Amino acid sequence: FLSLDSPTYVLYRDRAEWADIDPVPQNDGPSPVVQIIYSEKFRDVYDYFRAVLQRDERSERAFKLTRDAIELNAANYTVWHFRRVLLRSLQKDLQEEMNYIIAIIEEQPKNYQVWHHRRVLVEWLKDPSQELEFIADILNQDAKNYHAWQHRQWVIQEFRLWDNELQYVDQLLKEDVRNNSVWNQRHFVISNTTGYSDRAVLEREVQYTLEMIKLVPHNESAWNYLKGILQDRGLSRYPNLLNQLLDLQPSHSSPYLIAFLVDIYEDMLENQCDNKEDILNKALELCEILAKEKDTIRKEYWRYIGRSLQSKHSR
Amino acid sequence: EPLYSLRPEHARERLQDDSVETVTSIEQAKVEEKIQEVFSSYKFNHLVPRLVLQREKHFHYLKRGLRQLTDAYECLDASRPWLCYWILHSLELLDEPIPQIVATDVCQFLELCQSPDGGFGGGPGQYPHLAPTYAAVNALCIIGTEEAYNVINREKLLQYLYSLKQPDGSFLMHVGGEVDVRSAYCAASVASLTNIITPDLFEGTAEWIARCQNWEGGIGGVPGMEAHGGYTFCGLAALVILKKERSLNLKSLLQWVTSRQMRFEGGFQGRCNKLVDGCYSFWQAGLLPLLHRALHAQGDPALSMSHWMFHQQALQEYILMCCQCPAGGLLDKPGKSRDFYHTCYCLSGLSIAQHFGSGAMLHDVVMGVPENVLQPTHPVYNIGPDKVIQATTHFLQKPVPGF
Ligand SMILES: CCN(CC)C(=O)Oc1ccc(C[C@@H]2CN(Cc3cncn3C)c3ccc(C#N)cc3CN2S(=O)(=O)c2ccc(OC)cc2)cc1
Ligand SMILES: CC(C)=CCC/C(C)=C/CC/C(C)=C/COP(=O)(O)OP(=O)(O)O
Ligand SMILES: [Zn+2]
Repeated sequence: FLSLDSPTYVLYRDRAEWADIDPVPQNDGPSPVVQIIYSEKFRDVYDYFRAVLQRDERSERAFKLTRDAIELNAANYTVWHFRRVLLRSLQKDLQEEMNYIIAIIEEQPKNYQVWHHRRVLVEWLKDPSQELEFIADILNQDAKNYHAWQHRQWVIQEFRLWDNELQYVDQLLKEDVRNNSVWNQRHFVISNTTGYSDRAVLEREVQYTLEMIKLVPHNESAWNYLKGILQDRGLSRYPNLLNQLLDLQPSHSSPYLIAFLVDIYEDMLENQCDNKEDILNKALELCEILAKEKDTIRKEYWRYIGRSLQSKHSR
Repeated sequence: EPLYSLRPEHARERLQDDSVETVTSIEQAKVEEKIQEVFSSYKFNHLVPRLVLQREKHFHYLKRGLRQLTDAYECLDASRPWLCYWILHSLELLDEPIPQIVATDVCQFLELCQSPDGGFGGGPGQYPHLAPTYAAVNALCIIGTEEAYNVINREKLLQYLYSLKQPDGSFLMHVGGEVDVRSAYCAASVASLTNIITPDLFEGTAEWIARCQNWEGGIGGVPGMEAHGGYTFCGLAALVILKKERSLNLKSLLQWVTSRQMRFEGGFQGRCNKLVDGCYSFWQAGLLPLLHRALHAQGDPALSMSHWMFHQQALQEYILMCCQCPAGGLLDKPGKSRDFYHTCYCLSGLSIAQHFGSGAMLHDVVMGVPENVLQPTHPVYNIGPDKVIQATTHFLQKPVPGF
């Protein structure tokens, strides 16, 4: 009703509708620590919020006050809890409250309280029908918002809305093929629908990634995805992989390619592979290429990988 | 010679965008441009580089904030115990003593924050929440007196934790809140320090945490979500407290963190294809000590006896050159504003990068002037190891409530 940034905003202490209630100033002790020097407006809202909280005043005026309190500090979980008590006690229309949280998330998308409130509303209403589209608007502004991805996963899981998600993924991957959140959503969709233990899907996935790697070889996301979907079966289970990577070196080389080679060799050695003490030296040559030249920020990791391999696959 | 980030060949560590520009690459190149300017400024100004931690500036910023904060901290009015912890931890790292009467005033303030039903809230009269509970308990342990220990109501605390425990192993952050790997860490940290762990408190919890590890090697906030340093720290650290570190693929986890150090900047990013920060000096790099103690417990004889498995020198160079405010305080990255959070975690990360420990083996690397060396921090709790030992000892005097 009366907006906090209205030219005509009035402090609660000067509102007639509030005269019956004595504000409750914050009890911080005789000698406070980490005492924040609040603006007059913040202190005024919160003095009145404490009053309605302590009296457990379940009223329309209390409900409107939580709005201002939230706007002043949307991280205040005590106010959100009281607002939910009020939504239920006052029988407030929850679609109107859905309109409210939409506007709030839109303004402050990196806040836990705001997304948790939305989720509570969706579970009260048993209604996911605005969610994917709303979430897609937030992701149109920040395509990597963690809360937005988490809420999307939750909605898709809870209400079984899997059918169009891989298409959404494809769209965003085309927009930014480096978006690690979208690679993660891809894994999430596939492993909860068709799965990866299937040859037709496992392949198409691999060909798509190699195709992405080719377009932009220094995108680590595609490399981590590629590794990710092959590796728990074991990289050595796919013998063509070596060759096809050992063929785009002078064309598409990177520390990612070389490091993938080492992972392949590592699994080969972990299974009793052919030319044992042979494939081991190839790997060490690469490790020290990485630790000394090509990926020195990881020198300590790559020297440790040179070692552990030496230790278990040499003499 | 001798600063890694200024070596000529370091220029080769700049981003290769393969002529394919996206949002991600544009943003990374902007950061790398700013950081290169910082690295270059010595040469351009024709001065010898000297890396100095501005201790006295940091101390005065902290000393003041411990008492009074501007209205910029209105956004943290439901998190005042966090501020007590950040600032007190920062002072502890800088080896600055806590006057007995700031100690007593902190104790009294945190008592006002404690809920009659157990746990601590974000301020007096606020409902309890696991994040301010963690911060309050850590702050009290840093203070470390009998007064500070006595503030905590261990019985109520245990009731509170049970009230948050879910059937699947997880915890809510607060009543009516939702669940998160952060909550398991906050619960395991506070429970272990105060000796209130029962045989069933954490039943299912390691398995729930293990479900959060994903195709990347790291841990997301809940199962299915992208791997992130904040959540990977909370997950691994909680499993170290529960002795269930074995539940994770430690090897994919190791490869994932190490991959999070930026080749050019030297600092850590929070997740893949995002930007360097600041506070990940602690959340990401603090994983390395934990992985060391874990892999060592499995007999890994390839483990270094002198260094953690990240570029300690490059991280120190990042923090010292790119994360200090001249007026005092530390920050996320150049061009961001200082704050007490980044002051806490940038200094925690600096300390980690300086001090290697592994039973008998001790080894320091201190970039810049020798005065830069900080007090050590415990990688699980992020308070001084002496405060931990001390605290765990005093609460072992009491029985686990119920007994
Ligand atoms: C409970 C473990 N503790 C110890 C008290 C702890 O500090 O954990 C965290 C609590 C909250 C967070 C989330 C944010 C992070 N941010 C924003 C940020 C950090 N690095 C880059 N960014 C963009 C900040 C930033 C500054 C300050 C301060 N002082 C605190 C946080 C803590 N929180 S936040 O949600 O409360 C927050 C606060 C201010 C803000 O405006 C810059 C944005 C978020 C992370 C860790
Ligand atoms: C115990 C406790 C409360 C621990 C804190 C855990 C922690 C640091 C969580 C981070 C959550 C998250 C995904 C932030 C993303 O922020 P962003 O998108 O702004 O930043 P980013 O791009 O670096 O991921
Ligand atoms: Zn940060």
